[PDB]
Amino acid sequence: VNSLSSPNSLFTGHSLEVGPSYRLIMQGDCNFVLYDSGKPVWASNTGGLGSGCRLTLHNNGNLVIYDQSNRVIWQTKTNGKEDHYVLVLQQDRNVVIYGPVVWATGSGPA
Amino acid sequence: VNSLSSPNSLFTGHSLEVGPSYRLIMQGDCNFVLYDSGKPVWASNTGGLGSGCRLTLHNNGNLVIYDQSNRVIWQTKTNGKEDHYVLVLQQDRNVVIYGPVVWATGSGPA
Ligand SMILES: OC[C@H]1O[C@H](O[C@@H]2[C@H](O)[C@@H](O)O[C@H](CO)[C@H]2O)[C@@H](O)[C@@H](O)[C@@H]1O
Ligand SMILES: OC[C@H]1O[C@H](O[C@@H]2[C@H](O)[C@@H](O)O[C@H](CO)[C@H]2O)[C@@H](O)[C@@H](O)[C@@H]1O
Repeated sequence: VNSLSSPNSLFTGHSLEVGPSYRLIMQGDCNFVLYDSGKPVWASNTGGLGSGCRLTLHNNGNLVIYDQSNRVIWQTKTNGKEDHYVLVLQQDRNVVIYGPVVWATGSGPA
Repeated sequence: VNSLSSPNSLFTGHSLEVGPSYRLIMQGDCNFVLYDSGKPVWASNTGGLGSGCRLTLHNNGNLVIYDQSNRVIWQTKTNGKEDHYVLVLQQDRNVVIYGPVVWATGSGPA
């Protein structure tokens, strides 16, 4: 999967991936990093600032990293209209937050 | 991959997938269908209306299916602000168009 929809989280050790070289991972050392064939090309630069951290995209568009103590250690500060948003690791290697909802099939949640 | 970012297209026979059971495919018979473990649960209902068809998400948020003759055979008619949008097959099985851009790492296009 290469997307994370609000208000869900990407937990410790989990990643968004776009084969065969792109991996955006919420690391166990709290750093949120994008690797291109093993080389880090973007990151929140929060390594060592915690453990058991998670990445959460909120229903207002704000992206945040919480540590084990459930505290904020990094955020995009993009507080907009209450709706639904999505974070996407794209095939062009860009990582983007899109929203609000424009249209939906309604085939889910199911 | 389970997303399509504007202004790109999903060409004939190609799909967005969220393992292990969700498959959203632009079929060779021009129908755009979402299958859950082989069972169709949503579709544009455009089968038989063309061949060599493609699904395109525009930079204004409109989602369209063009036939081989490059004509419109189905669309969401969601014409909004000029920016960038994304179509996503979610793990909760919903298919959603999100936009405009809220934030981006700028790690792409690369
Ligand atoms: O509409 C797109 C939206 O659908 C699902 O969210 C639900 C809808 O917003 C609506 O049915 O209200 C529900 C809460 O009562 C809400 O969960 C999800 O698939 C969501 O991700 C999607 O953006
Ligand atoms: O900003 C998010 C956006 O980035 C990339 O699109 C580019 C930007 O809009 C900006 O750099 O202008 C470019 C055209 O001059 C445009 O391509 C893509 O990654 C896009 O999908 C993403 O939404």
